[PDB]
Amino acid sequence: PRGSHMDKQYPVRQWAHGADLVVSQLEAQGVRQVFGIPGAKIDKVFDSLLDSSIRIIPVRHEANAAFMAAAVGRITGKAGVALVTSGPGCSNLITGMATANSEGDPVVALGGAVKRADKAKQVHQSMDTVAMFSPVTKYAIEVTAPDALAEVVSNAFRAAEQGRPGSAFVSLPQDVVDGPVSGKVLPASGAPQMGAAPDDAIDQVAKLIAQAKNPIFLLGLMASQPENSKALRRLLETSHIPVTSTYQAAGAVNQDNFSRFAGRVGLFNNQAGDRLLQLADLVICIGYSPVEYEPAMWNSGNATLVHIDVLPAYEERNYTPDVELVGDIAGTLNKLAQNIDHRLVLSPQAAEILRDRQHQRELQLNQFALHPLRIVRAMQDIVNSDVTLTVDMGSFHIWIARYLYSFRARQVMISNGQQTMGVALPWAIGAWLVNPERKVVSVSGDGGFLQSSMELETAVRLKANVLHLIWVDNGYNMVAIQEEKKYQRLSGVEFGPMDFKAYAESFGAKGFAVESAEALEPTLRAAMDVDGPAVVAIPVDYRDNPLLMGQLH
Amino acid sequence: VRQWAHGADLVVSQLEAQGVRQVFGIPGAKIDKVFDSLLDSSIRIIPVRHEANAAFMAAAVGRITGKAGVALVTSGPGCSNLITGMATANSEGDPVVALGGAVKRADKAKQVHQSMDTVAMFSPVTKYAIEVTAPDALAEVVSNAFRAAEQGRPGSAFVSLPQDVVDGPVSGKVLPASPQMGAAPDDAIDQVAKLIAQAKNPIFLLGLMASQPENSKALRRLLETSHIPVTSTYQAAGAVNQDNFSRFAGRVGLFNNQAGDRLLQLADLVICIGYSPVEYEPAMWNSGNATLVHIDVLPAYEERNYTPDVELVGDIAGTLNKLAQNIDHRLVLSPQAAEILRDRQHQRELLDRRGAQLNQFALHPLRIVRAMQDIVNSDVTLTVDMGSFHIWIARYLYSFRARQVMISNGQQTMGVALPWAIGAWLVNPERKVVSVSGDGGFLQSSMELETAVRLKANVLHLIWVDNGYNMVAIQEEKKYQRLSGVEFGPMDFKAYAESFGAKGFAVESAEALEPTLRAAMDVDGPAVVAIPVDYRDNPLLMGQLHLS
Amino acid sequence: VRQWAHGADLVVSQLEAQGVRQVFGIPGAKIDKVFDSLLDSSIRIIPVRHEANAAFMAAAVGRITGKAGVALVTSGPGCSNLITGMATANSEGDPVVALGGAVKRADKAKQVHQSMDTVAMFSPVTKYAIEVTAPDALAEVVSNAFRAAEQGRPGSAFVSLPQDVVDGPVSGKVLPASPQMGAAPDDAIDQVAKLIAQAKNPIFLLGLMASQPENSKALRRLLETSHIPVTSTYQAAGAVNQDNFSRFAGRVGLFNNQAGDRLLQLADLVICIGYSPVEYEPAMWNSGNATLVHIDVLPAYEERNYTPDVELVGDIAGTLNKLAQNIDHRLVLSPQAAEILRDRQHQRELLDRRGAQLNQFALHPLRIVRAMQDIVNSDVTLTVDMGSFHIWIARYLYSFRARQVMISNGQQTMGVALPWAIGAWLVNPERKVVSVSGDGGFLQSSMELETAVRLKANVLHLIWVDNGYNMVAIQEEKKYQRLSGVEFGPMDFKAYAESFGAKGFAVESAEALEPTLRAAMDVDGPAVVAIPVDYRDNPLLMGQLHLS
Ligand SMILES: Cc1ncc(C[n+]2c(/C(O)=C(\F)P(=O)(O)O)sc(CCOP(=O)(O)OP(=O)(O)O)c2C)c(N)n1
Ligand SMILES: Cc1ncc(C[n+]2c(/C(O)=C(\F)P(=O)(O)O)sc(CCOP(=O)(O)OP(=O)(O)O)c2C)c(N)n1
Ligand SMILES: Cc1ncc(C[n+]2c(/C(O)=C(\F)P(=O)(O)O)sc(CCOP(=O)(O)OP(=O)(O)O)c2C)c(N)n1
Ligand SMILES: [Mg+2]
Ligand SMILES: [Mg+2]
Ligand SMILES: [Mg+2]
Ligand SMILES: [Mg+2]
Ligand SMILES: [Mg+2]
Ligand SMILES: [Mg+2]
Ligand SMILES: [Mg+2]
Ligand SMILES: [Mg+2]
Repeated sequence: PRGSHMDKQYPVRQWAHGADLVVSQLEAQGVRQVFGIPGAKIDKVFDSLLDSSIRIIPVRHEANAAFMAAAVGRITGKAGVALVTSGPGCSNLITGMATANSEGDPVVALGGAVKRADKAKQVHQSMDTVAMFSPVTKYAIEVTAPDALAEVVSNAFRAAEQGRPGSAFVSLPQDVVDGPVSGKVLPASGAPQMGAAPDDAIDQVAKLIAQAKNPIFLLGLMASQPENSKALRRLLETSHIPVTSTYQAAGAVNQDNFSRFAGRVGLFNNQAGDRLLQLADLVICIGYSPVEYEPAMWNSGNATLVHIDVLPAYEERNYTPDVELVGDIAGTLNKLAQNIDHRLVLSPQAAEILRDRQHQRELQLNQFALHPLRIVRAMQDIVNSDVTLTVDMGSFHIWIARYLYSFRARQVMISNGQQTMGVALPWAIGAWLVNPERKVVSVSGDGGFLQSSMELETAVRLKANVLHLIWVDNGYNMVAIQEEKKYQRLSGVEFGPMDFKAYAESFGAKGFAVESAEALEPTLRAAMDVDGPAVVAIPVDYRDNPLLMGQLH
Repeated sequence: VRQWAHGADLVVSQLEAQGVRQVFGIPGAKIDKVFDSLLDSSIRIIPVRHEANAAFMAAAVGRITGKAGVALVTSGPGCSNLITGMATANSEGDPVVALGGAVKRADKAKQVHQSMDTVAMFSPVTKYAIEVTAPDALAEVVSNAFRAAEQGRPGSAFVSLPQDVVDGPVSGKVLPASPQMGAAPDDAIDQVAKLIAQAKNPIFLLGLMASQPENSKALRRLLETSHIPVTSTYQAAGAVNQDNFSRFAGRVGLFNNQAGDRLLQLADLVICIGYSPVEYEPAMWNSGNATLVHIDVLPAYEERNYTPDVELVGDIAGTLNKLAQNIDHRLVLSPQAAEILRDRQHQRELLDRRGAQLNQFALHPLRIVRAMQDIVNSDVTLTVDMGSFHIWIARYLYSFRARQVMISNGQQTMGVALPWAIGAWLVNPERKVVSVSGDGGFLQSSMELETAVRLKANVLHLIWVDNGYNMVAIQEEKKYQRLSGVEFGPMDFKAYAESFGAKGFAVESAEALEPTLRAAMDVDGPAVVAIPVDYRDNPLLMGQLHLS
Repeated sequence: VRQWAHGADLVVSQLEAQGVRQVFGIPGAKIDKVFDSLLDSSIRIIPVRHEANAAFMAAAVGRITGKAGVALVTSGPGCSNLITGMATANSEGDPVVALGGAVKRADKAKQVHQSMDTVAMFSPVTKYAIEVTAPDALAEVVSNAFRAAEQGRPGSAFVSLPQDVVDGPVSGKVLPASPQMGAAPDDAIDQVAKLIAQAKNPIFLLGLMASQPENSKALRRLLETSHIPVTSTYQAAGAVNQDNFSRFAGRVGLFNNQAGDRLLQLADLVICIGYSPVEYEPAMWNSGNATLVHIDVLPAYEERNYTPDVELVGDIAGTLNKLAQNIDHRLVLSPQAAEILRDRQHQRELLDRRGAQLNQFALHPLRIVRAMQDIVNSDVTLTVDMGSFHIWIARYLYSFRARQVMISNGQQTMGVALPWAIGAWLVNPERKVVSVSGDGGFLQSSMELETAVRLKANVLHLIWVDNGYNMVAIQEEKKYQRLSGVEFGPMDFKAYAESFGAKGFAVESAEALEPTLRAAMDVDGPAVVAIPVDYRDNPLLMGQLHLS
């Protein structure tokens, strides 16, 4: 019995400090570590964590605690935890929480607050944090009653992890966590046993599949979750309907495990996925929400639209599902699969599109600074199926995204709707903490790098096996391209150079700087063999970038 | 897709697609184009006398049909006058869509008069609140309001319509009405079926969604197959009654001596159907010693005292049907369970107070309750306002044999009865509707008597007249032994009702009660009856309530 | 500092310190302790029949006394029923303090029924909205509400009072009533005095604060010394009238042929007093070719069409007195200025329509306006609701010789007239108050007739009866040439009023209008007169309005 008052594993207790109950609750959630920075208003929670199995990981900027937490969330499926103090401690999380929420990464931030009695006073540091976090979280609440302490924390994890996952924020007044409380821990409740979409609705879609000549699956976030993996593969092998994924579902299906994969859609306007979508007469969306890929960019409207997710569709001018299958995805796809009478025979246009994609991929640039394509090829060599890849935001993101089919990484964190900079390095540290035995490669620009570079100290301190690569152009290039194209002049996109090798070494990490085109691969190969934090500076010639951005939406 | 001349045209066409039969409200310049467009549609315009009542009437339509009732008002005070109505609908789970006018998009930046931030005002009391700032999204936003209102656990939705958007041209199409989820997994149902078999004191706790029309047959199938006892929240008051099910333990929420609470505390297995903790605080009934099963259209809203061991989200009707098909045997009632229900029978026999015609003038509450039971049969809808009478009716709710009873009122809003009845009557005009309120609540919505007369609505409104706010006075009496701001003057309610062109009645004798009510029932149209009441016995009734 | 037994005691003591004479509202359990505590105070309890009207009555008290009127309601619907009232008070600059009950502090976290986020709901329509979460801050928060409401440009304030805070004990003291700023700098005043001397077409634009009682004498001193022409917003409608000042150019805001607008466009110097752009959109009058001077208690709320060349913030009364002392000479009117005012005189002579007794039945609007002017003298307060009659009265506002006129209504809220009058009467009971509304607006607040009868309030309410929402119908007629949702049924308003125990009247003849009104005036207590009106001539009047 979960709600029992006589459970030995989860006893009702007269807690000395609210903080103790909080930490006990976190343990029940299966939290392995917490990221953040302490302060007086929250120090008791940090203190209570000393008496628990949960590991404390001090970061150097709170924003990065949110980033690290998201990486943990995306991989484990259990919410990563950020822990900060009140005022600037909380407000420094807001971008991170927005980044986590938009990508569907489960994150729970516990933020300190002034005492309840000091909230009404015009005192400093009494931010309405709940109001500030609400627009960028699924869940935002302040614990005003000590009795609700365990309840609110449990609800935060539930909001973050269940449904379409997202970030959750909890404000903890100082007097509440320091003062005594009566209550018990709430055991963690898994995903609710939800039903498949209605049978009459499933057979209705099955009929459309048979009568369709260019069907295609559009995969969204929820399609990439583990509990849907087996059901998804079963449906694809039974139907052989082609597939294309959003970047939030980039890892849901690979070309190696499915022949009729049409790549990822979201950035480029000339992907096999897009052509098939425009060509489509029937599009079945799985685990997809319009935010992942604007329907205005791919939905011609000429195709019948089917919606399959754990939530109902949020209808809009370019997204009005003709059929709506709401319920457990795995159960829906399983039922749907049992009603596939025959495998799809591809249309000549459909088959040609997939043929063009493979052939193009099956394809010597000693120019200095390094050509982007040279750097991408070098990255592919060192990043294998035992290596996790994290990608920051910038022009390099587009280059890597363009050749994402040829990367053979275990997992790739690249999806970034908010287009937040500085995410790569913290993502890698978070990813490494989940799988320390494996290596993680992070890549950013010089701009994004310096926004989160302070966590290099955290990496050295953790002995994190992370290799960070920097595409150095000494400017904000992805912005400059747009300015050049629109105004034929630049504004505020140029800055000075740095000795990134010596910079990395001042942290106690291994530094590298590619001073020649021929030294690219040897340097990366060497930096990989380092058992610990390493940074590589890679000068890049972005002169060809305007050609690449023309392939975008 | 069509090139619409006015946004208002697209709005009305969308409403038509939603199956809207009528709209309630009051026009203004900022929204008059929508009113104008309704002239060219099958949709009926029903002018009210106060916007708050448009929301109330809309809720009544929503609760019955399951399709959102529609309120239509102008900007500024037109919108702000809806807020109490919208909050009442939302808390009761009544689907309502309010379309509210707004100043032109260009005048929102100027900060001119009548430019309320209505969306901010409506957000705390609605599922959905939005302003249409892009004409292209006009049809999308309206459809989304109906979906938000009608789907999941239903609620109220608000849409702000700038004048220039509804007046100006727009390109777009109507969105066909669409939600329908499948029953729970077989592996989940067999898991619950196993718990029922191994359980010795099972009990169903019925919440809002268990009372929906689409779940009635499936619910009856499960009760007849399992014979597990039942207790309901007041939001599910009409899901099961004492007369149609033998092991009914009454409704829980108000009284401290209900069979349902005793059975819940006794339970070793509690299956909640369509229930959310907000309907009845788990701190009052959940001992935690029982296995807790959750069946609803949404995942459970977990609380410190509500952590379900099993969680079934999906179609309720399909889930309950399947569950019934896997019940191996009917429940054999435990001695303690049977004793509790036996005690309830004796309790029901004691509350009836066999014989003892109460001769008191002013009329004794129980006398009025008995008189109401006589006139309200299975072909009559009953709507109940808020006050002391609410407690009396709620207590003898087991003995009412009404078609439908609208009484659930978490916000405890007064003045809801009459507008509810007008809304309820409009759904089934051929039938009679009885509304009952106090003198306080009556005058807060009495302006709709003219609307009832205009509609020839077959509504009989009863007034418990004490010339005061009694339900407050009693609480003051027990706490302070003195009254403050609970007394006001008398009125000639007969002439008052007749000034509207409705039939007026006044009970001037205890023996004249039933003849008057019967006479008022035989009126084919609006009729009002004033009933003087002696609330001196109320402290005896309030003692049966939860200290709270 | 004292150890209070109940927070409610401290609240009432604070109210006493604020000089509150009465409170309007309706009690409930969550707030009944404050009602109870008012029994032990000099403060009078005035139960209303709908909370919205408590806010309206409170505003009337505020506008007159300058001290905030007080509304007192319970939680949930008690609070949400105030929102329209509070928005109306705030937009008109009426000081109002609403004390609203709330659930216990412990039940706010549980998310239980009746736990509205009232502060979020009231914020968009108040100067000040706060919930008392710390009992120590109880007296501080109440005082701050009054200060927010009364100081600066006045407005409405809301305070949420959790049940346990007002019921539980508290330690604290009362805060004495405190704001008073000094006149503008001498160097600033001499600067303006210089501009007036060098100007050839100066004009005063009077806004809200110019109409406050404390500024009356100082304003009159400045006008008699300068003889600069004057035009007022409707919020300053009663600051100066045509009868008491020769160079009055009427009120600007509604009509497209006012002397004020012409003089403003002609102006080479515009001195705004107590004015904010919200009162009258600068896009309608500010050509920009004139030097602009700003005199108010706050810095100017600058806008694209309102960037004052000179800015005087401070005590208005002291500023205007000093300014007058530095006017070297009276204005010699320009030929264009004199022509405009001459045109206004001919206009006033044309609107009067010399002779021509209008014999029409139903009664012609101008006939009713003439009849109202006869009965409303300088000892009578006039309150005006919203509708077509509002336009008629507003147009002939120059010919009204009333003590005070409450007509300004930016939100254009209906049903304000009667509650305003009850509130106004309570400040000066020995005097008569006349309220006028339409049949639509009447029934939205008609429930307070019982309250008027209970108070023996000497109020005469007039109803322009057309059995419809006429002001909307006209706009529909011009735009669509057809009507929608603007028609409803008739009523016997005489018997309706009499059912309250008030005096009822019905004008059944054009010749019987004045005798009836005179008879109703002679009634010492509540009286209602129904006046059938022929609005067929209205399109002629609406043509005099700004296209808008
Ligand atoms: C926190 C922040 N600030 C600015 C930006 C702008 N930005 C990018 C972006 O998202 C856009 F420009 P858009 O509005 O078009 O979506 S990408 C980017 C990276 C440039 O610096 P870098 O890291 O050195 O990368 P490269 O020089 O190799 O291109 C910036 C600054 C943002 N995303 N986030
Ligand atoms: C809009 C509004 N205002 C006030 C009330 C307070 N009230 C009742 C109520 O809900 C409580 F007292 P609480 O939440 O604290 O339990 S019930 C009621 C009705 C009294 O007037 P009446 O209609 O004549 O009923 P009786 O005299 O026959 O008892 C009031 C005013 C509220 N609920 N809503
Ligand atoms: C709470 C409420 N509801 C509706 C209205 C609309 N209305 C008027 C109004 O303000 C406009 F039309 P707008 O802002 O667009 O100019 S005036 C009015 C009164 C009509 O009914 P009545 O009282 O009988 O007056 P007459 O028939 O004599 O003209 C209405 C309903 C509103 N202001 N407030
Ligand atoms: Mg949010
Ligand atoms: Mg760069
Ligand atoms: Mg229903
Ligand atoms: Mg909301
Ligand atoms: Mg009563
Ligand atoms: Mg004043
Ligand atoms: Mg505000
Ligand atoms: Mg009218």
